[PDB]
Amino acid sequence: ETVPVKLKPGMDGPKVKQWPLTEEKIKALVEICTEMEKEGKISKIGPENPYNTPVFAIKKKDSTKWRKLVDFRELNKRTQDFWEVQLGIPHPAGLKKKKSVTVLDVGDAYFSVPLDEDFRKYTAFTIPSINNETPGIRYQYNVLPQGWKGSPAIFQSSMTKILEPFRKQNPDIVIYQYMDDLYVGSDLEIGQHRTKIEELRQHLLRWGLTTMGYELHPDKWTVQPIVLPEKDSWTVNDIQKLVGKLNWASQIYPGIKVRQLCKLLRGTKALTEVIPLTEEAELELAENREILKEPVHGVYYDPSKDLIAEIQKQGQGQWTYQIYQEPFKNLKTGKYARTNDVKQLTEAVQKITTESIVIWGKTPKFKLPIQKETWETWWTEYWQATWIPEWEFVNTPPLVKLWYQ
Amino acid sequence: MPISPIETVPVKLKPGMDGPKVKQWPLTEEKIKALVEICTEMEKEGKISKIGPENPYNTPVFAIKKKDSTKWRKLVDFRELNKRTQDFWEVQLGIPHPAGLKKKKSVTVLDVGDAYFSVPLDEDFRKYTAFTIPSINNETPGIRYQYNVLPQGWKGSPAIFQSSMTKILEPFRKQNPDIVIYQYMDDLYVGSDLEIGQHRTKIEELRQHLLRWGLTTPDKKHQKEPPFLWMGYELHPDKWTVQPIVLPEKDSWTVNDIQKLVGKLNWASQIYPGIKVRQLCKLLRGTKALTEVIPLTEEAELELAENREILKEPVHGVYYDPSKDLIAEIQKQGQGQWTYQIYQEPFKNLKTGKYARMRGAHTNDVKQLTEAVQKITTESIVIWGKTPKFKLPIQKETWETWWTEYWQATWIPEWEFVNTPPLVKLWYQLEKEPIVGAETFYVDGAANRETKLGKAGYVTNRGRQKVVTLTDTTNQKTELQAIYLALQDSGLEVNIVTDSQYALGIIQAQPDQSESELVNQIIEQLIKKEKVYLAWVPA
Ligand SMILES: CC1=NC(=O)C(F)=C[C@H]1Cn1cnc(C(F)(F)C(F)F)c(Oc2cc(C(F)F)cc(C#N)c2C)c1=O
Repeated sequence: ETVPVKLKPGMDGPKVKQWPLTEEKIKALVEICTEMEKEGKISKIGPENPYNTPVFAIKKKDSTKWRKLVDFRELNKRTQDFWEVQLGIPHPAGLKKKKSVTVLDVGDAYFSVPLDEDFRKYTAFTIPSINNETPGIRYQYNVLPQGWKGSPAIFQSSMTKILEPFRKQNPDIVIYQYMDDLYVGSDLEIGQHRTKIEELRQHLLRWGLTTMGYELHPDKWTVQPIVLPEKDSWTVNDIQKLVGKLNWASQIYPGIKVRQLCKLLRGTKALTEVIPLTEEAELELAENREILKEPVHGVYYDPSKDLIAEIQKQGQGQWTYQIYQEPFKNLKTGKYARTNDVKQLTEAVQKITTESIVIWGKTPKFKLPIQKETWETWWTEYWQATWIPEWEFVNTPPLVKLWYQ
Repeated sequence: MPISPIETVPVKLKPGMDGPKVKQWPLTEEKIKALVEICTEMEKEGKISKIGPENPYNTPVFAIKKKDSTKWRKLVDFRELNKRTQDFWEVQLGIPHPAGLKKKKSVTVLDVGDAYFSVPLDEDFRKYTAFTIPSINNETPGIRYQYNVLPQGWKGSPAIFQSSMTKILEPFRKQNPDIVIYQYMDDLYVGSDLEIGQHRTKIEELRQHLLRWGLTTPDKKHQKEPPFLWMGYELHPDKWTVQPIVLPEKDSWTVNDIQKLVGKLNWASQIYPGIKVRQLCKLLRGTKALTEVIPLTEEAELELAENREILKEPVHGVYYDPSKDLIAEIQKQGQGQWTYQIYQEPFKNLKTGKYARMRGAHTNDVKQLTEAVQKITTESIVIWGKTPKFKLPIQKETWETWWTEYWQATWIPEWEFVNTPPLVKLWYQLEKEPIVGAETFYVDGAANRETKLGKAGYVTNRGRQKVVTLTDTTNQKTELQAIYLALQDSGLEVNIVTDSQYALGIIQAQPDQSESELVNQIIEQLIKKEKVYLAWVPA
């Protein structure tokens, strides 16, 4: 029996255009879809289905084989009441406190559960054709699809039964389901932790579930503080940059002072001129460093608001990032380090989304410092995650990069 | 004549909507007579069927007979039914491009006869297509009909016809994977690499398979021969071109004449290299009426004359060879104009094209070149399913200096430098550190929002100062004026401190082109300097 799914009132199903694909990705998808159709997982559809969701082909996490990725971002936004209010999966606060967190792909579990007949039409997708030789190949889902947030929401009851003996035997292990993955955290020694993962894989293997470094280590996640340089000689220019960077942090951190340092900039002096540091300025500098190395007082995650992630290209394969709900009220800051700009940016996006899932159980909306078309053409060539976050394109403000440098 | 025995596509109305109930307006006797004759013939052919009085739906009918002709045509106004009919999926994602066609030994055109009338309509939906032929002066009940096939002008016909052809071709495609069949509207373009005799054997077998499903196609004597005139193109056995282009010679050009000329030049630009439309497009800027005469500027006259020389002799493109790479080359033509050619064997182009600089932007040639590469990459994946190898007029060192210093993630797929001037370069660079022995200008710009009057100025470490008044200005323009002042009054080496993130952001991206007269003046100054260092301080 199927769980009846309803759309949010006033909104219709997704009607998103299919992005052009290379010949090797089209052939990969045709082969995967031919096989899924034989297995009854999907069915060819008629023109009376006016819905569409984009489809892509990516390289797997564990192998060189092609895998189908459906971008259900619109269908997910349009079904939010079902997967978040009606069948919401609660997020554990202990997951980010674990020594090791292992991510296991469990998307193959959903192909067993059939999808409600009246909802299937909303899962429509099209395999495009080179030079528009033929009209695309149109299909819809007969079972819970990978990428749709309603799939873990409906499978939740079955996942609880599959995991019950493992959780009873290991009460200190935290298991969290997010979309197609299980997040498994423990405080065990790395060898005992890996042994418990291999044990959990055997439990999933009994139900047909044959399943970034190896593990994530959230207890070692330490914020990228606002860096104030340690100098022997201080020019007028260095003081100006420090005042600008402290003026920025004073709007976020309660207690930032700049009066004594700001006084040193009296006049219209040459940028290269050396200025000696006073006792009051040196004390103020050390008190600011102490505040910057601690979390932001007064900033809390509001579950009713979206998370935002901003990224800045710093040069030499270094990228900085911040996550917040209200501009510049930073919930987390970090850095990503390394082949090419687009590849590095996708890797950083996936790393930040994964941390966001561990900490808050949700993906942030990204502000990407790239041209919309460049990103739209190449992001798929390097993507390895089975989820896709929301993103928009920004023109990185001057000095925003400078303050987080 | 035949109506396909294919399974019908279930059709629905929009949620909460009933079928149309539009009153039939009384018609003249002449029109009623023509409609009765047309409808009797269609009813005999199975296309429409008489209905009882139980059906409450109605759609208006009309009859039109041209002055030159003795032929009457039936016109049904499906506007109301189309408004109430469900949405359908898009027919095609794009249109085939001739450059994406391969070199097949034989190619055949099979146009389906009476396409919509050869496909049945969902039985449960037929009732919504009800129409009435009114009696003389609407005195007595009219003659009522409903469609049994896809009606002309109804919303679902193009999608339902296409899906019916796809379903029908499915088994023939599985059992003949090496035969090419392009689907386009009511046509099938069939190609193969078999010898002339066995190709006709496959064509007859295809025509016969189609016939088994109610679709009639032209026989060997009635099928078209090359060159095929398709959608503004000419397709020949080993080359393709655009249909003849006639550039008119007029004493006075109107907005309408210029718009038609730009359309024709844009269409020719997909195979004629070097076509330009910037100056002609500039003439179309304004609120000018269609018949308003626009005098040609000297620049538009020069551009038109250069286009005429490009089109004086025919130019053709070649077909695609899937076993060879695609090469794309781009050239800068000046004033934000870019031209490109795509070939596999030099220099036999499959197609050409152009790219134009974005309007109202502070930009440079490196950015424009990156945008043109992106546009070409997208177009190539659609036509051929793969990205071309690029030959660009930019040094690897110039690109490396740009991408490693730019705040935005940027990338160009596999490319090689080609020395085809004008080459792409950055015309100035800003210093990374404050200059020693150079004067530091602390610039400031402000504008009163109430009066729109502003002041632009500076104070230096050397005691120099200046203040200038500006009328009908903004904070942004006074901040740029303040920077320009410092550039004008300083020597070859200068340090500039500003509180304008806006101005800093524009200059840090090394623009050489701008819509703004003020940004262009800042550029001329920046280029002539030896060392410029720009720093920012909070207000
Ligand atoms: C190799 C060719 N031989 C010819 O005789 C000739 F005139 C043209 C070509 C190019 N060509 C190569 N391949 C196809 C095909 F669609 F792929 C299929 F027939 F094989 C063509 O068929 C088209 C393709 C298109 C359009 F889809 F591009 C329009 C028309 C028309 N009219 C035709 C005939 C086609 O024209």
